[PDB]
Amino acid sequence: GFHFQQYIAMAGRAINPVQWTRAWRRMEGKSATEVYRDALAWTNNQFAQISRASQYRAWWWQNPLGMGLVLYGTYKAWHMIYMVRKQKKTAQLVAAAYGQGGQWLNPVPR
Amino acid sequence: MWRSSGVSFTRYASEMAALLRQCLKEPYRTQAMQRNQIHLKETVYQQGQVLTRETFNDIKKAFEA
Amino acid sequence: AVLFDLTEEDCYKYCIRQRAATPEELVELKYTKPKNLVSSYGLCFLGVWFGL
Amino acid sequence: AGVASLSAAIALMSVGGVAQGIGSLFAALVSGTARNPSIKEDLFTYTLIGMGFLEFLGIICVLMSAVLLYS
Amino acid sequence: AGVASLSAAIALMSVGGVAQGIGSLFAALVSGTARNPSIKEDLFTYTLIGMGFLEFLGIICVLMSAVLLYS
Amino acid sequence: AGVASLSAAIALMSVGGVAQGIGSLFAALVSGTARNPSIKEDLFTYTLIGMGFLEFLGIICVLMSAVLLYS
Amino acid sequence: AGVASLSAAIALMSVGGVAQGIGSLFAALVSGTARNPSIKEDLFTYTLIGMGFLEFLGIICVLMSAVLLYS
Amino acid sequence: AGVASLSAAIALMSVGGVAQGIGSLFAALVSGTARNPSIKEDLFTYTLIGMGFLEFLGIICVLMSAVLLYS
Amino acid sequence: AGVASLSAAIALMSVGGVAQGIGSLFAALVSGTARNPSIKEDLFTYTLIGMGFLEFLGIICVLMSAVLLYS
Amino acid sequence: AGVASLSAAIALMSVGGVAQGIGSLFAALVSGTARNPSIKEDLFTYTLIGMGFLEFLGIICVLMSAVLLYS
Amino acid sequence: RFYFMYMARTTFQAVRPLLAFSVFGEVMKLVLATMSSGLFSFLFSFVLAFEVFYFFLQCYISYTFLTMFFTVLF
Repeated sequence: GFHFQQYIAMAGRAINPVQWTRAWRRMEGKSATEVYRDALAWTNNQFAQISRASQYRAWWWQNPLGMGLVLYGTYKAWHMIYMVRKQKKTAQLVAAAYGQGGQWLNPVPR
Repeated sequence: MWRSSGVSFTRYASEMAALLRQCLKEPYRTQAMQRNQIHLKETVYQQGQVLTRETFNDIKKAFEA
Repeated sequence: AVLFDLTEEDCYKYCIRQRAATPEELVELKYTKPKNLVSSYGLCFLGVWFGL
Repeated sequence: AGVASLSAAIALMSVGGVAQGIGSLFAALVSGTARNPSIKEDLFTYTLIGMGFLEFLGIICVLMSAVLLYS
Repeated sequence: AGVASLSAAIALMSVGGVAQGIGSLFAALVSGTARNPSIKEDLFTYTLIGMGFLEFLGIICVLMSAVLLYS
Repeated sequence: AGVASLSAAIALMSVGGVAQGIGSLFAALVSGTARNPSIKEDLFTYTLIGMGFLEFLGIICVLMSAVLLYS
Repeated sequence: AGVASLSAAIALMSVGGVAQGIGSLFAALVSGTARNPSIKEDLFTYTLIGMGFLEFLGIICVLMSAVLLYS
Repeated sequence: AGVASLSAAIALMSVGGVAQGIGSLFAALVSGTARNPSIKEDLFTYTLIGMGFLEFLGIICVLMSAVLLYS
Repeated sequence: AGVASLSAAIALMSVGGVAQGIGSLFAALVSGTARNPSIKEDLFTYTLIGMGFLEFLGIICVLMSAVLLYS
Repeated sequence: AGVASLSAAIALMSVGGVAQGIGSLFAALVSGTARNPSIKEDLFTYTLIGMGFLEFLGIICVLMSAVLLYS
Repeated sequence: RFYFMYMARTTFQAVRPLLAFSVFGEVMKLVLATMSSGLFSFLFSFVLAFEVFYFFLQCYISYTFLTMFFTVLF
């Protein structure tokens, strides 16, 4: 992993409506195949930078587990940001619709 | 702009009159840039003992140096 | 390029390849200020706000 | 449809003064730019600092207006 | 009985100050352009910023007038 | 219900402020043209630009007055 | 009823805001004429344009001062 | 609890009256920076002091508004 | 006595003229510090004298307000 | 029995003009001092005289208010 | 009366940062308690940063007024 700050900055630029107009203008004379190939090349460039530079270079976050810890932390951040938020929303929905624990209730006795 | 930029009104006026002369018509522009060439030789002193001597043929370098 | 009568482009590429051959040595770039700090702050606030 | 509406409307009388202040601010910015453009980035800065009060004050009044509309 | 109309008309009255501010702003623009005609884009930009703020305040007061009228 | 007249009349007070702004703007023109009578055009442009917004403000004030009148 | 007369007396309050606009415009005319008489008849024309608005913005309200008087 | 809201709305006028004065102060700061860019400090101190004074008046009136709204 | 609560607000409305005055004063102070800086020690002194008046007046505008809120 | 308090507040709602006048006084004092320090003793000599009227007016603006609070 | 004026000014300049830190903080806290979605929170982060800058401005102002009010010639 690397360039997390740059990834945040990319998302920040993407959410800017001015950058939406810039991309609209840049999209003149352009194909979906070209866009997909560009994105794939960018991702390959990232992973190739990793594959090459891990052989000789160590980041400030280097640790006895290497990139496993960075990838675990990425996963956990994604989890806590998205999935637990969704769980909160689903909990309030179920609690308003059936009550707490309504999805694990037993079938109605016959 | 000049008391802020550390520039004199005479310097500003001269450097703008230069442009106005550059915006002339060739028959009169010839006589204008003729009558407004430059040739000076500054000689700096400090209790005798000349510190430096320098020539000047341009208005901008004459005001700069 | 001037010593071997080659093109400065080719000599530049050769030099770059030979420096990449020894990439443990860091290279010196023009300093540029950071970018998108405000947007990054906003996204990181959103992150902590949903994640914690 | 009673006194709350009247109070929340009377609260809005300050927006005229706030708008006059903002106009004075940006008129001074324009004059300073036309005089000495070479300090634009300074004047704009100070203008923003001024807005950091004036705009905020207006927002205050608007909020208190709603507070008098739903007191 | 018609108190909402009174409240709306009382809230609308900030348009006077808004228009005074706009007039002062565009007067500064016109004067600065008569002085420095080579500098118009920056002055126009700052005038647009000020007009945006002032029109924001005006639309705020108009929206609150409509709210108090048709609550 | 004559009471609904009152609100409309109150709304008409804003027009005075609008007139003030218009006056100031045209004064800024009549001065600028004397300070720099060579152009006389780029100032009229900004004058008309501002008068657009001021006339819009006056028109919406009149419309709100008529609305609160009839309703 | 007689209450409408109050509405009329409120509708005549925009007058005396129009007067400041006329005063500012004609004062700018006077100053620009004293500075540069050479262009007198232009500034007069510009004032005739400004009064092309103000002379309406006054009498409009005066008409409202009648319409919300008799109705 | 109807008179308190109207009291607060009437007390809110000084906010708009105070925004004017802050506008003039920062306009003077801008003009001073335009006339003498060599002196940025020693103008912002006085500007901030005057802002503090007018802010104190604003805090006074807002405090009394909040007081009268519940007392 | 709700009108007491109104009276206090009215006694605070004068702040709209007060703060304006103070602003104008400090504006002039800044202009002086932008024109003849080497005599700040004079101008600030005079400004303080002015505040020694204006402050006092504002204090009255508070005090009487509170008195009309209690008595 | 709050009508006396209302009258006192209304009579007290004119100190803003005195304050604006005093601000203009001291602003002109500071301006003319930065323009010509050597003549300060006269600008002050007249300034105090102006205060000798303005403060007196303000004193009335208090006194009658107090009277209207009791009588 | 001058002593009362001076003490009023002094206490105001002393509590100015406390006000900027406490009551606008409470307002921000209300908004945080009420907001749920992500768009409003993204927009409110910038308001919070502005409040930070406003607090530091008020602190500078208080420093200025206190060095003005506690300077003695003799």
